[PDB]
Amino acid sequence: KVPPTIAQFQYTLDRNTAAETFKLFNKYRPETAAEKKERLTKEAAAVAEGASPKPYAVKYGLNHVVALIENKKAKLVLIANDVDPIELVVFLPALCKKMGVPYAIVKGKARLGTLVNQKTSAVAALTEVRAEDEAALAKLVSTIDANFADKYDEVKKHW
Amino acid sequence: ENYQYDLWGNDHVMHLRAPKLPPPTNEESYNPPEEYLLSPEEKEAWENTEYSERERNFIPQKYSALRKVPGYGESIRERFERSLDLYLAPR
Amino acid sequence: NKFVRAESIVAKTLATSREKERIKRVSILEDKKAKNETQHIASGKDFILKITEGLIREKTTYDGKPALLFIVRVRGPLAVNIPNKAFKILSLLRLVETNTGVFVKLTKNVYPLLKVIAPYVVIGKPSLSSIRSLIQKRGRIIYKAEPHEIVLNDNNIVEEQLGDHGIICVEDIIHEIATMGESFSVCNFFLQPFKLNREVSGFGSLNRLRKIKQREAESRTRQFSNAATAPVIEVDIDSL
Amino acid sequence: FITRSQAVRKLQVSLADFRRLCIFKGIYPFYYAKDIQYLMHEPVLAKFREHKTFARKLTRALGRGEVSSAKRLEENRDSYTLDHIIKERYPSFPDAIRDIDDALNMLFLFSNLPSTNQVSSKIINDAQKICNQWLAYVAKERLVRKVFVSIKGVYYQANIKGEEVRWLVPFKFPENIPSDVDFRIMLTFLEFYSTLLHFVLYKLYTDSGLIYPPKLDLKKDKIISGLSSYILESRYDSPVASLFSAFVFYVSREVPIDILEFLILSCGGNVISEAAMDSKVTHQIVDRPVLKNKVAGRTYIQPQWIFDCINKGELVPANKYLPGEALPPHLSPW
RNA sequence: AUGGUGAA
RNA sequence: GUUCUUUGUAAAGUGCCUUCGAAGAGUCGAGUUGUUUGGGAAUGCAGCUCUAAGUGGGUGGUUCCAUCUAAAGCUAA
RNA sequence: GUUUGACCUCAAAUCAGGUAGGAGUACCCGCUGAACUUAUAUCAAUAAGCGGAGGAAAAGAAACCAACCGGGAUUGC
Repeated sequence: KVPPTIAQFQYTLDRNTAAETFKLFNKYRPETAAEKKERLTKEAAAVAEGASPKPYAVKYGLNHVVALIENKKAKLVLIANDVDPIELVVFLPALCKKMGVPYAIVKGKARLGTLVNQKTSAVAALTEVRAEDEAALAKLVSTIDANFADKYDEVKKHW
Repeated sequence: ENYQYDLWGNDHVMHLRAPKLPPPTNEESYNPPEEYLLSPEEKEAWENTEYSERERNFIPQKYSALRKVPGYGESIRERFERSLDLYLAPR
Repeated sequence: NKFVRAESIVAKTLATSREKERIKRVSILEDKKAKNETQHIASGKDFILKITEGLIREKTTYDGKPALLFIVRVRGPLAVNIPNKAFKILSLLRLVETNTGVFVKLTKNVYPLLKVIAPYVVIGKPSLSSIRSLIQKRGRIIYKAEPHEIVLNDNNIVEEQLGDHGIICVEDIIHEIATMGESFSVCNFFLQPFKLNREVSGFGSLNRLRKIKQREAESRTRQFSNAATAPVIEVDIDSL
Repeated sequence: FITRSQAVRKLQVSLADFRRLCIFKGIYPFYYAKDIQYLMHEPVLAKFREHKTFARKLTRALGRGEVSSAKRLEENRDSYTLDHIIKERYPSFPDAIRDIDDALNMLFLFSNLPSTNQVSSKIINDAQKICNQWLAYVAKERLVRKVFVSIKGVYYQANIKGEEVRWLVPFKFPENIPSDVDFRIMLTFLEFYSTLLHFVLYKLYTDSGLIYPPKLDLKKDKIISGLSSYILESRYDSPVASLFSAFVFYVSREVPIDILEFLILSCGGNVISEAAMDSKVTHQIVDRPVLKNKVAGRTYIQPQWIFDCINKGELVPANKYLPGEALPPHLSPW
């Protein structure tokens, strides 16, 4: 068997909840290299011949996400269940629970990487969202909480 | 700007042969003399015989008027066979 | 069969309810307009919208003069089940199958039906060259029981079928359809309307991207106004 | 010799790609080792490898869920060119003119082919444009010499530089495409012949002092689109080309205006069509069994008259070409 | 002693 | 020296006021078995049971004080 | 979807761009290492053998030396 901290993963969200979460995340795909490059070239061309709001994107860096957590700025955190150095992610669920930041465990790091234009993303978290999706973000947070903390309240028990 | 330059302004090798072109028509006129109109008994034999080993790929017919000439859906098969023979000819 | 989820059922129900409300409102408005009780309605005069390539919108009224129109199925909306009111109209024109198209005569009595079936199909006035090409490229003649739908092949078959009205060749049918001939209604019904090939007609790496691009362009080119007095949208059928 | 599987393994290329390369290079079989080894140096193999790499990358991008990346990759991609492969197979223009027979046959067959899933409408449109260009050039030069209406179609012979190349054109009736024919093989020949005909048409237009590619008459393209609609801008040898000089003909509905208009234009006549509507004609081409108009100002004739005149260059009297009477037997001109 | 050579 | 370029709300330094303010673990150490020195506190090095804290830990002399911050690396004379 | 594609892993290429072998060896840096020779001590952390680079090599900017009015990388006399 495995200690209680191990096997906490693999108790991922159901099909519908995971699909809804990925659908919501797909609306905030960070601009790829080509998109950013073309935008910068267009801006340069406009400047050559002669005020945008804060951009919205999903924060995914492991160090960046961990920094976002413990400051209560992050609202939703997605955790990969197939991280080869498990020690890099063993502490994330407990840290999120202590900080109160909602969190979920999703199947596959490649799935997280796909929504962030990366081969493999260890974690994916959201800090700020548009007012249109604020209600959707709250609904997803509530659904994730109900389906993870209550449904899998024993995830931290029974080795 | 493609196709805007003259390319000119080959089978003489002993181990290379040119692709032979098909022969002329074989009296497949839409309005041929009545002699070319094959009899029903011989037309039945032509129809029954196997394909690709036939003297002709058509049955000449005596059509009353030009406007009465029908279509020809077998041209696609003939062109496909010609294309196959073009690259499947052990010269 | 495969399990049916609740999201699809709910979406279909909502879309069908919206379509039914739109159809009911349009039919009620058209019936009142026909009754000449135009005292209190959004608009009385008919409108036809022409959209062409960049895109330019032209709004023109509809006159009583007969006109030639070509209609092609679009298979939309995605989550809208065809209602009975639209089902009857589609069955009358036997355009249920996707990509199917037929020629109809534009009349005042046909404008309400065209408005009703506007989202489901794309309409327009083709040129003589387009009509001739479409007729000479595809066609069907029902031949003897008569379970055969062999493609049109011989002019003599045309003589055998109709014969009486001088329709002895495909060009006669082309003239009768393009021109406002007496036999326009008779020939069109017997013509077994064409089954146009789908646009992409492929699946794969490049095919998927091409289909996605075509779908994206379709939304911009075609729109569902859903208004009670929504003008009939016309596109350049000659391109197709 | 080396077996086909052995040659494919040596080329480490897909079977379809290997067949495409063989068709392009004209290799024939069980193939000679030297020929296959030489074929490995063709850039077309590198282009096919690049296409495979692009296909796998595009599939990866689409599966990942990034449409923008796939669109950018597709936009940046470029298709291979057959311009240089033509020269090696046809070192001299006369060889290309001689071989143009099969190219013209295939292009004309595909032009009338209806759009289907196997072949996109773009290829058919390009083939139709090429056929229109060729027909316009032939009509301007009046190189048509032999016409033979047959069950297969009308066998044309254009004396391009005196090479009297014979080509066939099927009728305009709808064709029921059989499932036996594999369009994948035919598509390679279609592309090769399209490129060859493009180059040959450009060369011919340059030789004749004509701008290529000419535009198309838009107003005619909405009525009688075809050979007549393709206007050409620049910037005798035989009686056949001089027949019906300054002559105006009235083509009826039944007659194949498409076939007749080309012949009349090549000879030097003029065509007035009733269908274009949807006066000063010396002859009217009609095919009705009985006609009621019967105007003394028009000499009703049948297409067999024009066919025989072109075949023999005789301008034969109309004594046996009136409407409502049997035409003389039509014989092979060769 | 260390490092190598040969051998009825 | 001669010059051609500079580039952009770009970079750096000092004093003052405010808010923060992170340091290397099978590692030290103890135990045990061998090696090293002429080295009395075998320090140092070698196998292995065990194995810690951060106002902490190491090195020393006096009932407190003195110095440093190991378990990462580069550098010509 | 009885199906496609991704992440991870494992292999092949006479594929493209790269490097180590060995020699030399007075000096250096580590392993290993005896006897003659003298009353554990001593020849001796030497001789020989093994591995690694240079024109020098190692070390080098303190968990240092000190108990003084404190000094302040290593290196050699």
